[PDB]
Amino acid sequence: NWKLLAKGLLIRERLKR
Amino acid sequence: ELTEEQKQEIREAFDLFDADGTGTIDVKELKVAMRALGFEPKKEEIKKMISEIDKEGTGKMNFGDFLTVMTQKMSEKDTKEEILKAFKLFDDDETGKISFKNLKRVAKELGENLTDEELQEMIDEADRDGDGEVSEQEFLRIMKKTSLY
Ligand SMILES: [Ca+2]
Ligand SMILES: [Ca+2]
Repeated sequence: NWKLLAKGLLIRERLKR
Repeated sequence: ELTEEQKQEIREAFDLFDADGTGTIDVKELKVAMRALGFEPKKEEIKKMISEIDKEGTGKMNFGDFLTVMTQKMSEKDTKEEILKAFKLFDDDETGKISFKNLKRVAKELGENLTDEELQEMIDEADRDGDGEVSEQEFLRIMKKTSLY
């Protein structure tokens, strides 16, 4: 849902940098 | 997660409004108190909070009650910022709204496999003002009402 996708993007970004 | 230099700041802020050390401040200095603290509250939010805070219409609040409200508001501000940070990751073309295009690109990058029909269902469900895309307020509203943050 919105929250999984948002959480996904947030993790993906706190990890990359 | 509260801290010490931040607990001590809240105390400072509180004392600005209690120069005579009666141990309370007037519920009316809330907005100014929140601003000194870095917040940018709006009328409705102040109306709402003075009403949560002064449930027994004394017009006054003590330090524990002030500390609460400010800890709570610091947590909400952190949440908002994080929601806003994710807003920007969906709206990567920066049109300031999240489109169907943005959302589909996000699902794919994250390895989902929704149909346009499900993708559209997620827009409609988020799109309250009916302009066919999702504003920040809509996105904030949509997080506000899901599983957990
Ligand atoms: Ca966009
Ligand atoms: Ca909308």
